Amino acid sequence: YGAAVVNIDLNRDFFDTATGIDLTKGIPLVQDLLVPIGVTAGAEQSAEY
Amino acid sequence: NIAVAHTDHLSVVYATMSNFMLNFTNNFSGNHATFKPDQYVITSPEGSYKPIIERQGETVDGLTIIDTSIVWPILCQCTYPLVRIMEE
Amino acid sequence: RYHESVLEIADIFDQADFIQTSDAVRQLRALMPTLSTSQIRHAIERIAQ
Repeated sequence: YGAAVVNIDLNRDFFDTATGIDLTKGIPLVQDLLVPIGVTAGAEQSAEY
Repeated sequence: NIAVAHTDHLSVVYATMSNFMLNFTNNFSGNHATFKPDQYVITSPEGSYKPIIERQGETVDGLTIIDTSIVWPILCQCTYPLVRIMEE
Repeated sequence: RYHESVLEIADIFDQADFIQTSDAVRQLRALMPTLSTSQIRHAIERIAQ
């Protein structure tokens, strides 16, 4: 009782940090894989998706 | 491995350098078969004749002669900002 | 009167074990930043990491 909202997330227990994935934001986010060239710092972040 | 650094970066450097105030001549039209420089002289009835472009051979400045071997370091031994991992 | 445009090999060939042309992989590539071969190599080296 009182559960405000119930989502269907990717399983962090399965897609562990050992996978390099970071699910806390609600999307997978693997750093330093498909990083773009020739852009300002912080512009890499969308490619983490 | 380096072609992106040439086409997707250095090319802009050419594109902007081409608009510089002092690059006033038309250096090349993209067609080897037909291109020739426009050629001019200061000249007077009084008798002066001063070609702007002229062939005098090697000069003290060291601009006249070209070592084409410069291409090798450009390929086989030069880093670029694009390659590589991210650089501003 | 024309329009220059890119044409992916997947927009031409559609062979099952030659060219992956699943709409999933397609839209996944649609997400990707423009890539150089050094970037691709970096992606591989990351997955290996």
